[PDB]
Amino acid sequence: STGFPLELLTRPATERLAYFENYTVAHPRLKEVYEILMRTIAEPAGASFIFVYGASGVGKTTLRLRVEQKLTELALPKLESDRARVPVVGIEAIAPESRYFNWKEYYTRALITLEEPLIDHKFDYGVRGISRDNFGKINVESKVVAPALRRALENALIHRHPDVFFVDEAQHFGKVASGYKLQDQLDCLKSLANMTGILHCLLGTYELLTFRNLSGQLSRRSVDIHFRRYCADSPEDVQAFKSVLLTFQQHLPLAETPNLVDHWEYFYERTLGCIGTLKDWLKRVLSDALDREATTITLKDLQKRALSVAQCQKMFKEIQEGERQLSETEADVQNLRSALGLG
Amino acid sequence: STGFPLELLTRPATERLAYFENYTVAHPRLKEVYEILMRTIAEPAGASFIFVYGASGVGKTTLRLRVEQKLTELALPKLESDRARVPVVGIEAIAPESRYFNWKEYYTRALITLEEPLIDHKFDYGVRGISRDNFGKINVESKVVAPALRRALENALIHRHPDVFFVDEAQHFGKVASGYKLQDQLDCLKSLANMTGILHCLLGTYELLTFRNLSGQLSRRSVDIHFRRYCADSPEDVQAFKSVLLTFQQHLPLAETPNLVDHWEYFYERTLGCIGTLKDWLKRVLSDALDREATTITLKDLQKRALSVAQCQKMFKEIQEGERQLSETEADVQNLRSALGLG
Ligand SMILES: Nc1ncnc2c1ncn2[C@@H]1O[C@H](COP(=O)(O)OP(=O)(O)OP(=O)(O)O)[C@@H](O)[C@H]1O
Ligand SMILES: Nc1ncnc2c1ncn2[C@@H]1O[C@H](COP(=O)(O)OP(=O)(O)OP(=O)(O)O)[C@@H](O)[C@H]1O
Ligand SMILES: [Mg+2]
Ligand SMILES: [Mg+2]
Repeated sequence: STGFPLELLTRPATERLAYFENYTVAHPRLKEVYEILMRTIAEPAGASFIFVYGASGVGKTTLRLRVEQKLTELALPKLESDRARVPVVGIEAIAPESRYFNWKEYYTRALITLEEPLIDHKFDYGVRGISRDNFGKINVESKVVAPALRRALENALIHRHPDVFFVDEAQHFGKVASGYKLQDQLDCLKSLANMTGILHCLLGTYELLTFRNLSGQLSRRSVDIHFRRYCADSPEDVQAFKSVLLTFQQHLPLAETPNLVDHWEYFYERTLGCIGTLKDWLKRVLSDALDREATTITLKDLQKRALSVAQCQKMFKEIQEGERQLSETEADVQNLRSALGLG
Repeated sequence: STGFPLELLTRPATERLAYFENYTVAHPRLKEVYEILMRTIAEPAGASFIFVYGASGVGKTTLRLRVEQKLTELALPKLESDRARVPVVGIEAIAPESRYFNWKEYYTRALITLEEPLIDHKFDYGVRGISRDNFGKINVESKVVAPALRRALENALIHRHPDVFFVDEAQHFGKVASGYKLQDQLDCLKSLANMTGILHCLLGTYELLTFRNLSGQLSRRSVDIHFRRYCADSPEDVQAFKSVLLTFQQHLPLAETPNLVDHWEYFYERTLGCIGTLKDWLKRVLSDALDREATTITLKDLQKRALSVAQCQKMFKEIQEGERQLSETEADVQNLRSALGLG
């Protein structure tokens, strides 16, 4: 069967909700961005940054988790032979309590997450304020100044040498006091990625576009991957949206499978084409239905957990400007050729 | 009987006052918002923020207490089998002495409130400045830096795994000096919630409409719940108000029950729908009557301890403003249709 297994009906509601949460759908934009990101990670070729953009609601975190699991399963063989290796280190940024991004906390979080191997691996890292303990945890005292933590992290990254270093919600790097300090933050990240030779991938929303192009050097060592949303004007995106709606409808653990493609305009209105938002909506509706133990779904249940107009309006305002900034037309090529003299 | 038991008459005035105080009537808005919040926190589905909007008069605090007691009741059978878990934890935001909201005090109070289980559960928290003591209390040294407290609170939240984190009086987070500080405060809350995977429900007054819509990320990961007051235009609202008032009249531990529905216009004038205002007004009047051992109260008794006009109009100015912004009309729905192209 192409839908949910029928035997889930006898089993209670909790496992049905668990199955729907653990269920993941494949849609053309996700697979295209996934293959592009995997190709870029497989070899950076002098690149130190990947700026993956996309709306609030797209699949960026799920894409990151899928990439990490794929790379781990790819590397496990070589891990069976060569020890002291971590394939992927994936980290999320932290919004600071103060107005300036805390580099010390970023460095100590990197040390914490990066170094969780079997205790057999010992490296007595530089600076005397960082050491192991009786439980395998990494001990970082406040006495350790930030540059010392940077040096220790550089040593650890150089030895372990992960294939890619994920920085989720990278837009938190913009919390700075000086306007010009944005380029300084990006330069600090670039310098960290230079002497370590570790590919840094920056996962962020459209707020990350403030870092998109600063200085020629950062432009050279970065690639722009756009996790575009399924638009409404292009018919093919509409067909993809209807296909993913049907795929979701097939895997709804209900006694009766609801008809869902019919009300696709409402779904596009309240999700803007982002698959994550639609999955959230359907998860909420399914949870409500399973709580009521009703056979099937209705538009009513849909409206109860629907995103309100005001919050959905703000998202599209953010998305409209972000896509406008990231829009590359054939005309833009013409001025580039005209300026260079290739016209 | 549907009212107070008659045995309370023999008991002194203190016992009758206690019985009326611990009594909590139920009204359609209360039960509706309670069910909506229960279904929202039964599963968050990728949502990190709940914005319970309501005037200082409804019943936000008692709704929070009801939710905590309900979930505490629900989690007892699993607690008897599994230790090291807290069903629900919640605190109240602190208005800071200085200009800026103090994150250190917020973090330390959250850690204090969350970590009050039986003394068997030892998790040897991170940061050397956090530990237990001879009396079982959690001691927080002033030398502990704020990010260290944040990491310790994160580890405690992950290990204990609460169902929902309540932040009452959440409008206190707006004590900022920069326009963008207003936003990265909520960004810090969102980072704390994401990194722990814990839903954060924010109960606050209409001042929280400031935190309503900031950027697509916080617009998506938040669901707005409006604790609307019983207005005067809706006949159903008037009927519900009169039913609640009649239940209050029947539940007064008085020797002779007075007729309360007569001065419904006066009661709505001095309460404008807030059930809590009516409740504590009636508590005031009943206590004043019981002080003089009178068999009944009078209009002048209500007038003796009512709410003055100067304040009463002040909530109206705030309330009509918040209800104005929180008004979602069909015109806004069609505006999304035109902008997105689904018209
Ligand atoms: N293709 C997909 N199939 C199934 N579920 C998906 C898919 N894409 C996203 N989700 C759902 O989205 C949620 C994860 O968040 P998601 O990756 O969509 O966030 P994002 O909007 O890309 O990132 P951010 O948090 O930075 O805004 C989960 O509930 C997950 O089930
Ligand atoms: N439905 C209710 N039945 C009985 N008493 C109620 C009810 N709702 C509120 N109260 C009373 O209101 C008081 C608690 O304050 P309440 O939660 O109503 O205030 P609020 O203005 O909504 O919020 P806040 O605490 O932020 O000021 C208590 O005296 C409680 O008895
Ligand atoms: Mg995400
Ligand atoms: Mg209250």
